[PDB]
Amino acid sequence: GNLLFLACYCIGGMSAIKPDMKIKLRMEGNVNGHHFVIDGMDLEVKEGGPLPFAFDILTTAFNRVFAKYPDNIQDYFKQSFPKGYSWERSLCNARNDITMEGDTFYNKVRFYGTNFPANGPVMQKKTLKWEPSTEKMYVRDGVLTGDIEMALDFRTTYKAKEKGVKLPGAHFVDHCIEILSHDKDYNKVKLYEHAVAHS
Amino acid sequence: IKIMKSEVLRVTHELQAMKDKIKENSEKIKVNKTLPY
Amino acid sequence: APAVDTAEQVYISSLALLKMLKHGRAGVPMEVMGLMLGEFVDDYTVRVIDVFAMPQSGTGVSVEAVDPVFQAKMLDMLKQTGRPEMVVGWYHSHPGFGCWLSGVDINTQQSFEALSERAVAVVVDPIQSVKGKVVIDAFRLINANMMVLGHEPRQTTSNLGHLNKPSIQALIHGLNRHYYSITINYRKNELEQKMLLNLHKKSWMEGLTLQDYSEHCKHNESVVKEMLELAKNYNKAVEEEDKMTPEQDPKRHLEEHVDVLMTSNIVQCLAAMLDTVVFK
Ligand SMILES: [Zn+2]
Repeated sequence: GNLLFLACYCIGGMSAIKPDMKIKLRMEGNVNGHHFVIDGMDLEVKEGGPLPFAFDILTTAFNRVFAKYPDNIQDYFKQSFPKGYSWERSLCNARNDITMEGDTFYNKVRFYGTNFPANGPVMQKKTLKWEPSTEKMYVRDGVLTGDIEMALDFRTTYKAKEKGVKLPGAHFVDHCIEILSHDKDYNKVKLYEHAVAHS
Repeated sequence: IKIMKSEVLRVTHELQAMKDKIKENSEKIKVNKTLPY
Repeated sequence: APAVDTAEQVYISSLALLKMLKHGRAGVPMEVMGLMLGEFVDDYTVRVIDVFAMPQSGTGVSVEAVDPVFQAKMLDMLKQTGRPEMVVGWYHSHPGFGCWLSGVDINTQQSFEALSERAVAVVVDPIQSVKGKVVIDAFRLINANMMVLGHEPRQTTSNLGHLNKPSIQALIHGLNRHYYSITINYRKNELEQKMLLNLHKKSWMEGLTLQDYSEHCKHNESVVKEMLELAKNYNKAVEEEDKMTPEQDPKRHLEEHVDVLMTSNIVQCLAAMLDTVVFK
């Protein structure tokens, strides 16, 4: 009853710090059956282990980088900066998104597909190379559409966030994309994105 | 009527502008009231 | 392959620096940002003639904080006014964090450099910029292939690029590994300096206004009493000087009080009598 007790005190130190938020350049896709996500220009598949399809079906979807243009040809890719350019890629369709999720600057290259043939050449993982392909870039309805023939149709649409940059004339840019270095399991990949414009 | 119709048009235009003003206010209030309270 | 010289400088105008400081403080504790306009005069010069702020966004300071509509319209209407300068670079404020570039800062700077190889990313600490020193730096980048190959980021041809030493705080946050500091020089012509001089240019009047004579007498009384105590201390200390071989000074304080007394009273006398004889 006659307790009347004193009291001690044990403090707990507390502190933390938000680091420099790290940009993860990750692409996601569910083209045929697998929710594959890859980090990356060295390529490494995060989830969606050894792909049921070949890598090439998705190698064409890979801001911050743009093709090399001469001084004669207006470089819509370049002057669209600092914001960059958002494109719609039709193969299966591909779109690039910039989001702020969590503490990672997400440069999504979100992939999606359908109409996978039961014996199509894209899933047996056979692959020789991608021969140099010329994209004819021209303006249809205020959107920079690039028509390219796939050799191993592409209906690329490029829109700048700065909707004031003048549209370049219809030219023919030669892309040469090939899977430089990889592994058999295709989990440690190095990609090539060389491409130069030609009038 | 005529001056009163002019007042009617004045007030409807100021409403038309103030609607988008409210929209902008809501936009920026969501911009600052984000989430991680 | 061409290499950026270490003698390259960023000539910030007076107006640009003032606008940058004002905007950086006005957003404390948030990090504000904006675009610096100017011109790349040559390979060794980047002139920042002006800088306009950008609306605050919940994103923070990122490549998504540059609203294309705002930037485009501001540039167009400034060009209408007479300022048709390209977007040289971008600036943002690190309040109390020192001057450096974080991962996202490096990211936005990569975005800007994609627009033009020469492009600076000056940052300003608005709360460390206490009167006197101004804490501000300007960094571009280092290409990863340049660094991994072992070649130095920037060719050197003079001592200009090394007159100032890098800070530890910047160095740990990636300085000389991913971005290099660019020397900053302030372009202040005579006209701007003379205009700024009016901030504390007293008047033509206070040169002729006498001190409140009662206040003057009270100040004289107080300082003379303090000087009396100091003289007592000085006498006491000097008496010790004799019985002490070479082995606060009541003298230095005494000299300071003497100087303040003579300046105050000489000024007051002269001002008073000039007043007596210029005003009838
Ligand atoms: Zn920053």
